[PDB]
Amino acid sequence: GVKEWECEVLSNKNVSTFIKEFVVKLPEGETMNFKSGSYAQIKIPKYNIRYADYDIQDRFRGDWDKMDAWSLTCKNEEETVRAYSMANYPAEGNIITLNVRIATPPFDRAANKWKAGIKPGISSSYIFSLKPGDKVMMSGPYGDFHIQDTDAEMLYIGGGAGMAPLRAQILHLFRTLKTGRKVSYWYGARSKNEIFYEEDFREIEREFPNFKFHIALSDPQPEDNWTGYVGFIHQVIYDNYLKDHDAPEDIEYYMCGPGPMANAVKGMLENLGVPRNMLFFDDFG
Ligand SMILES: Cc1cc2nc3c(=O)[nH]c(=O)nc-3n(C[C@H](O)[C@H](O)[C@H](O)COP(=O)(O)OP(=O)(O)OC[C@H]3O[C@@H](n4cnc5c(N)ncnc54)[C@H](O)[C@@H]3O)c2cc1C
Repeated sequence: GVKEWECEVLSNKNVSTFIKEFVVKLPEGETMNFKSGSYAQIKIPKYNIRYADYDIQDRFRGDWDKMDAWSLTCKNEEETVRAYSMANYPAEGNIITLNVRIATPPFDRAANKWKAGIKPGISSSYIFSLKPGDKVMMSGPYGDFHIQDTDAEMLYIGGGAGMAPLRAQILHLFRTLKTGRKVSYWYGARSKNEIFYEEDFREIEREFPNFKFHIALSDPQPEDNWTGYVGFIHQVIYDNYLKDHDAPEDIEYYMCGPGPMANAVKGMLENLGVPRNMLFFDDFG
């Protein structure tokens, strides 16, 4: 039993192909005190929705056409609660920003459809239907995933909607603390179109020599005209930075992203002789 507001939705626009930037506001003069990397919880009610009702911009709708995502529907028959990480820094109290990955079902290559009779994500699917002016019930903060009090080097590894916690921590580190720690953020996206929040970080690195941001694309598309790093995030990170680093084991690793990306990083660190307690992982489950 924890703190709960009803919030108005300011903005639910697509920020990549499958991540909406979901922005809600607390009642006037209300505020959520949280530490960066904590998460909140949305009440998802009973409901019904067709994916054909979703608002997607010209440049993101392309993959939805390909996969026939517009044909999906989702019925939720029991009220529930779901976790989403805060993506803005704690200095903004009543405009909470979230990053929501729409949980499409598995794609059954055998019939070239989605695996039949499997429901999409009852929570992500509801949030995606939300529009400016709507109301959501939200509680927080929760969670333990926080910056360590050290002078240590930090290396951030993000993937997918795992942007949320890192960005909150990195924004806190540089916009409010104005830290002197050395900090790199390596974010992996499938292609150029799927990057977001880039300028936020280009700004920071222009003000702080001690911060670097690198993007690595796993499946770059011809239209990207892509001159930068390419491949798996852990491969990119190891190939360029770590391999030649004097002491990888003195670094704190903050990562958030999907199971494959995390596990492949874990296995990499392990061989590299980095001890488990130097890795801080926020598990989206
Ligand atoms: C601490 C924490 C923080 C988190 N922060 C974020 C965040 O900041 N942003 C974010 O996007 N997510 C975050 N997550 C994940 C998020 O909470 C949800 O898990 C995510 O939104 C998907 O849940 P859902 O209700 O939308 O889908 P669910 O109904 O939970 O289903 C998830 C997926 O499973 C599939 N599925 C359902 N049944 C089957 C089946 N029978 N066989 C095969 N597949 C099936 C669905 O198609 C769907 O793709 C966080 C999780 C935790 C624990």
